[PDB]
Amino acid sequence: ESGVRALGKNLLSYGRQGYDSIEKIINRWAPPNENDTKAYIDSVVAATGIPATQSLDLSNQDTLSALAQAISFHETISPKTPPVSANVVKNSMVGVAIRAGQTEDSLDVIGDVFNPTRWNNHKWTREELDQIRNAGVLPQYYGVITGGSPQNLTELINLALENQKLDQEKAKAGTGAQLAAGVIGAGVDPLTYVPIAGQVGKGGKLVNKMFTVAAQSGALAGVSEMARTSVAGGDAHVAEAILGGALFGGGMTAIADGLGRALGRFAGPATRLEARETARNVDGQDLSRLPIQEGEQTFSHQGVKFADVPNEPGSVRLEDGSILIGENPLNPKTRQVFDEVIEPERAAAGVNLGGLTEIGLKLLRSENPEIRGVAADLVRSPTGMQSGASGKIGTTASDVFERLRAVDHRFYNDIDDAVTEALKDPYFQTAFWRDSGAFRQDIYQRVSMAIEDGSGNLKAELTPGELKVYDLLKNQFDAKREMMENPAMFGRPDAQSIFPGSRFKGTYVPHVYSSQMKELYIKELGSPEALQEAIKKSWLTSYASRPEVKKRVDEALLEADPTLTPEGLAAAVDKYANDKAYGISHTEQFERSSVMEENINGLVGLENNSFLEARNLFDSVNNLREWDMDKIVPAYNRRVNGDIAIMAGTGKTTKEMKDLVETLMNKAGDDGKTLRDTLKILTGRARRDGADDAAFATVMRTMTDLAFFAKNAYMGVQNLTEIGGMLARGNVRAMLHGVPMFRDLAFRNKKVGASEIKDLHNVIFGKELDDSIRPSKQDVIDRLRSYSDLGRGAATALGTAKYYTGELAVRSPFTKVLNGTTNYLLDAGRQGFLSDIVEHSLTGSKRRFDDRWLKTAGISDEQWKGIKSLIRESVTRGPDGKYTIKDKKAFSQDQRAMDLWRMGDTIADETLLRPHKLSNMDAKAYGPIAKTVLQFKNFVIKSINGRTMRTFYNATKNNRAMDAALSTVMSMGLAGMYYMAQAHIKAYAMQDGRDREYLKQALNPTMIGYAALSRSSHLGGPLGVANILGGIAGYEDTKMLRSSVGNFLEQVPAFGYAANVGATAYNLAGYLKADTRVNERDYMTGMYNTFRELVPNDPITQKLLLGTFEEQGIHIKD
Amino acid sequence: INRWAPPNENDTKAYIDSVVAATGIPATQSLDLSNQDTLSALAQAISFHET
Amino acid sequence: ALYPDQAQLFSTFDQMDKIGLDPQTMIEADKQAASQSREMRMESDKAWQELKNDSRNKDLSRLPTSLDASARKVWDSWYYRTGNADAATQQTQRWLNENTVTFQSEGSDGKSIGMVSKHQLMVGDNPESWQVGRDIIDTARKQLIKANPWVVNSQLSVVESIFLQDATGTIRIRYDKELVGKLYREQ
Repeated sequence: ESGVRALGKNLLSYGRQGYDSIEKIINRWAPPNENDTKAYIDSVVAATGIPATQSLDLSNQDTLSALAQAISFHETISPKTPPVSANVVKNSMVGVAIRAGQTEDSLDVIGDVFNPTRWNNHKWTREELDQIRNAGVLPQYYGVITGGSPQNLTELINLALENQKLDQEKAKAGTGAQLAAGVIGAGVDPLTYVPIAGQVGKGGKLVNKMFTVAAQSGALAGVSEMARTSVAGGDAHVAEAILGGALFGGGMTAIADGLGRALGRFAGPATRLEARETARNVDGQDLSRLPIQEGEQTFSHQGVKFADVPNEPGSVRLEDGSILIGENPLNPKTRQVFDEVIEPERAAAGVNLGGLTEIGLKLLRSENPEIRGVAADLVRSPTGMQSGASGKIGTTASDVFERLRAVDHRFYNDIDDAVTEALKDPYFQTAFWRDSGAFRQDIYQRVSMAIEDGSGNLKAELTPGELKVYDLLKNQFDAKREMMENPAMFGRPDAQSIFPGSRFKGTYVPHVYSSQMKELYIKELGSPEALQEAIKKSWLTSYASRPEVKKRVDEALLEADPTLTPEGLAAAVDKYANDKAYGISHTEQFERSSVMEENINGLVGLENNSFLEARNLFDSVNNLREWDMDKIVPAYNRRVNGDIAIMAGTGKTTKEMKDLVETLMNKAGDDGKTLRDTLKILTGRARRDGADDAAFATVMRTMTDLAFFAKNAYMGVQNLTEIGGMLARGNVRAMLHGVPMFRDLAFRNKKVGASEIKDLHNVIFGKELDDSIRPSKQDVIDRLRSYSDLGRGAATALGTAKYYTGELAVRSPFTKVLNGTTNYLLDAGRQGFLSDIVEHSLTGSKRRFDDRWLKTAGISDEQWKGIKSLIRESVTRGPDGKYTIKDKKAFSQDQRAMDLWRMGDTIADETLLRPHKLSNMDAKAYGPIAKTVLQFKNFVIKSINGRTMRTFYNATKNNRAMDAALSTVMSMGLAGMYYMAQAHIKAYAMQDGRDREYLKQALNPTMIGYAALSRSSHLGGPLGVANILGGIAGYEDTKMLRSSVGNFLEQVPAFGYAANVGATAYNLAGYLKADTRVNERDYMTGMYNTFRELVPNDPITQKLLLGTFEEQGIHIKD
Repeated sequence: INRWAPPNENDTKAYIDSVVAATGIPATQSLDLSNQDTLSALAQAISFHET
Repeated sequence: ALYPDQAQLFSTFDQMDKIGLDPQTMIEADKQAASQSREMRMESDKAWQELKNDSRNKDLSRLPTSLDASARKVWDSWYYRTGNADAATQQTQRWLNENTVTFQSEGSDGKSIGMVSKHQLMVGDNPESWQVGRDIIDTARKQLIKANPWVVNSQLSVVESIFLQDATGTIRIRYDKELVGKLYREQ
């Protein structure tokens, strides 16, 4: 505070007496009959946001501290009354010009445009949502409805319907159909074209008249009736994604030409892309090829040939004359230069996977009969192909492993599209009082709870978009258990069962328990025992309530114990429940850390399968579970597949195959002459760090065969990747001109010295420290954000009534209006402040630390002492300037880590995100990340105040598009910054003058663009590229088997694989009789899924980005 | 055809129609030289024109 | 090109000097047609596209993107002033072909490969100086094909500044008026 502190109390009393608006307070403050009070009202409405007549709520800090500051200014060297600080001849006309201006208070951009204090907080009921659903409004018109009051529903519905009707008529007129004819040559004006919403599924394509003969493309079959059309998933969406890409490219070329011509000094890729698409759509000549002549130099990398291109450095030509820009993910030269000179530590050897084939071939060449006896069963020798000496018995481990691994990736590719579609129901789009990141966890929790219910009333509550997810998950979870109960379905008739407990029926969903919640409950109840008895009683209640639980427990108990006593049940039930409770309240075997631990050095955990002793007979305990399936399903799948394969191939449990290794090695004392590696790769325990690089390498290596046996997929893949590269290049060009720190780091010539390396290494250490500690659950985050509010101020009425732990409105309006964009900035600031805290704790400095932080955050003495002691205990800093942590698993399992994380988060949020306006910021000093965050925020604020965004918001009240458009630029710039910092750190150690050449090679803008696109979080979403595109390894695995003819193939069973109804291809029947080869559909679907949010199938986002870049300008180089 | 006989030196306008008429494939439409039906057809329709 | 919002006046101007109409008759023709408006749908954003994508109309098919604004207005004015829907597609072509310049390929077949305007080619202030830029461009194209003996396998064109470019994006040239004038004076 340190200011005012009197108008605050005055306004508190005024609001207690019952004054509503600005007019009443001001009129009491200054009577209207003495002095104006007309220009004294506008100066307050303009600098705060709230209009004059509108009501107030003086119980909110955002509406209290804002109004106090806008009054004291008007009551009361300095060149022209400067509000901001430093840290953040007169005859002709000059005398009149300066002497006449008057200073006024600064504007508030957020309040003026959106006005978020008029939004009501009402939770709609079921009938009030069914009315909206029955009315028939499209998903893009929910902007009008949200925030309204229960009294005015019908008028809002009428308004939405009227807007829909007007847009339908305009689309019938044929207004937004000029984009099909292209941009290059004759067509639309790229910077003067406004699209219409609602024509997503009509079905269009690109055909340019400048590259075809009129006989080849005859004419148009009219136009759609506009009342019947529909589209499928991915076969007719690529043709519109590319339509959006064309508009973006044309706009960028138009901007660059004007800048260049004005100053006096994006034209190849656009032309090449349009030529390719026109040639693809009408089956004509491809005019965008440049073949290799004779007598010209050529190279090769990983079996792929290429040659340079003249007049365009950084590009390359393939064998058939297809040109790829230097920023593509499939460029053979950029990966070569990386692996050669820039990043040798992550060499291709460090990211290479060969598969079971080469290991099998090496293993089969042995002399020891004991090893060969099991080798003949583990792997499938290539000496067959109608000539195999043996191996006829049936399936070995390899076959079952390949089949299951082939079906799972299709399952993932379908669950992604199923889930993504569910988040457009009116239930989720109209709730602005919750974070936008927890929707997926909400869906998974609700569905999983509904599955295990037996009554059925919970199933009746799900929305029409969750039933498909229900069906998919139920079917697969049943099929896996059905396989595990009878492993003789594959061909070996002497295999037993591995499922523990198989008498009764049900659906099993994996159980994984958290640890932070355990620590919080232990703190509140005071002892580890109280948790044990709470768990025991919450288990015992279900026995008494339900009959089926009683039957199951009684039958199992009587089978277990031959002695029968009617009195013995009251002891048997308790002596069975007690140890089960103790197994959770007094150890850490079932926690997430041990079960899902990243890397192991050898075979350490194969003795016991921790996923399957979480099962119980019983049926609150649900408060200690985790509902994040996107990370839990694949690991379960990998472990189970390994167990099934070993058991159905050999006839021995995994424990036996494990101890056989040591039994053999006990006789290996003598220096005589890979079973371990085979078992490790089969179980699913090999290191999988950086699998995305391998995923792209696979496609890069097998592209030619695809080009041979299919054509449309080839050109589709090419166009998608090129659009991605062009977007990355444009973003880097804009960011160079925008943000000063980017420019400072990108324009160096030699090695930096002395001071700056310490800051450059704190930047690196912050990310690791934040990643190792962040909670993995939502409720823990809510409670940790809740304590800090109670650490400053609240009342009894706040605890009662609504309030609720769900909290987004209590925050600033900046979070409400644009929620997706804020998380990146917050997550940067948190990592920023954590390193400063650590540095002060070690070295005892005072240049950054401030003692008001303890009072602002809400930390007492004991917590601070504990934090300081722990940091001093567990971390050391070297004279070089590098931080190291001695222990990692134990460090992240203490109560104090939560205190440290909470302090960092609250300080960062309160200091950087709360205070609006640039004249309201007070701070002692700013660090290396605070400047970056401030400059990015300044960029955003400039963007919102433009003309294009204001006109778009006025036309349609849709605020969901702006957040999606503006998240990408943050996602990419932040990705680039750490690459630059890492390069500067690495180049410091070269003693000779080689640093100049190294920096010349490393800091080219195209390399920055490549590393920005490959990194970041486009991936495939939460699932990942390693999972979405990881299914094409089968083609390589099957090629190398025979090479190191035939394959006439049995006739496909009459029921082909083209026709398979969804959600019924995944039960037990669908696994055993499917087709497990690769076709073009896999290529197209995986490639479209990987690039979904960057290149959508609507053109509004591209138009918004184009307008912003027009208004602000880009760096022209040269 | 244009690589076989440069346009500037000698016609290559009535030498294209004589190949489109005797084979079936229009001038602009794409080809697939991996198929023997599209390969042996073209070899026979050129040797005659040379001699 | 500078003021493309009142192109009907230019249509009025052209016939008073090229054909020989006196103003009184065209004054009377507008007043007589005030009562009845044709408006047989027609004028919209749909009729224009399906009229501009027909191989029959050889001149309207190709059009610089800087001349769409006035062509529509000339077409609308003629359709309003008369009744024919096929005598309004011909006067537009006459106006367009009298304001622009066309280039052709060197083969026997004469397909057009470009279209530009007669002020991007002027060299001086003499109002008949547009006949030099055409010769310079022709010589440049003919001397550039011979330098690279593979351009014939793609499409060399003259796209409206005025550029020369392939279908591969590798070859790109720009035409600067001031340099041409400065060199021509010395020569």
